[PDB]
Amino acid sequence: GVVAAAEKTKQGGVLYVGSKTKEGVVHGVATVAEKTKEQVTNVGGAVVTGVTAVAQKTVEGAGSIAAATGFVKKDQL
Amino acid sequence: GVVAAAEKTKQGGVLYVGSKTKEGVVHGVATVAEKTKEQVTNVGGAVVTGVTAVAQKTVEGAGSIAAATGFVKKDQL
Amino acid sequence: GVVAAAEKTKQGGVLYVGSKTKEGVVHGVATVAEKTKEQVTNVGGAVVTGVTAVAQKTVEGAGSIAAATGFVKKDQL
Amino acid sequence: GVVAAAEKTKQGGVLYVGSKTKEGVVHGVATVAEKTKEQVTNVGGAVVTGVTAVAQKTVEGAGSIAAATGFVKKDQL
Amino acid sequence: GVVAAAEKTKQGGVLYVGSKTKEGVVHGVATVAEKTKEQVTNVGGAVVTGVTAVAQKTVEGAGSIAAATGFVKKDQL
Repeated sequence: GVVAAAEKTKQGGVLYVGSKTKEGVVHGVATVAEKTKEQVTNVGGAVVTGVTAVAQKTVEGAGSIAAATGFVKKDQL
Repeated sequence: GVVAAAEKTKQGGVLYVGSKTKEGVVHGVATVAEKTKEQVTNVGGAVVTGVTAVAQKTVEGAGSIAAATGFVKKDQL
Repeated sequence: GVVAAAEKTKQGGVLYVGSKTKEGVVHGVATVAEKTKEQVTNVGGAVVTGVTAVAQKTVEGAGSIAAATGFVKKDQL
Repeated sequence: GVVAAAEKTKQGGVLYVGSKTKEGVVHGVATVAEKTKEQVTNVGGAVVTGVTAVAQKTVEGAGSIAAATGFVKKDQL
Repeated sequence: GVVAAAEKTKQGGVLYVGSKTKEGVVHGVATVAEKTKEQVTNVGGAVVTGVTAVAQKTVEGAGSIAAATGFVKKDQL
């Protein structure tokens, strides 16, 4: 009887300026794994099998990497 | 009887300026693993199988890495 | 009867300026593991299988790494 | 009958300027492990299987690492 | 009958300037482990299986490491 849940129940001269804002938001990620089988053999690389939630407002810079999941970087400068 | 939950129940001359704001927010990540089997063999790399939640407002800089999950960096400068 | 929960119940001339703000916030991460089996063999790399919650307002600097989960860095300068 | 919970119940001329703020905040991380089995063999690397909560307002500096979970650094300068 | 809980119940011309602030705060981390089995063999690396909560307002410095959980540093300068 497995379950994952994210709920927002709401049973029942104002001025808003630049308010009630959502910028770079992750909301409500539900994940279930039941009776799964994984075998990972990794030599020198990247393996991601889980849950990744990234929320960013601002990332700035030349040659930057903002969000990287399962990433191999082998550059030659 | 496994369960993960994140709930926001709300049973029942204002001025907002730049208020009630969400910038770089992760909210409500529910994850269940029941009767799973994992085998990981890792030689010199990166393996991520869990839950990763990253919330950032601002990341600044040349050649920066803001959020990295399962990341191999082998550069030559 | 396993359970993880994060709840915000609320049964029942103001001026806001830059207030009630959320910047770089992780909120409500619920995780359940029941009757799981993990085998990890790691030689010289990185393995992450748990729960990681990172909340940052500001990270600044050239060549910086803000949030890194399961990360192998083998650069040559 | 295992349970982890984080609850905020609230049964029942003001001026806010830059107030009621959340900057770099982790809030409400609930985790349950029941009848799990882990085997870790680690030679010279990093393995993280637990719960990590990091909350930072400001991290500044070139070549800095703000939040690192399961991290192998073998650079050559 | 295992349980971990963190609760904030609240049954029932002001001026705020830069007040009621949360900067670099970890709040409400509940963790339960029941009938788990762990075997760790570690040779020369880092293994973290527990609960880590880090809350920092400011970390400053070139080449600094603010928060490190399960970290192997073997640099050559």
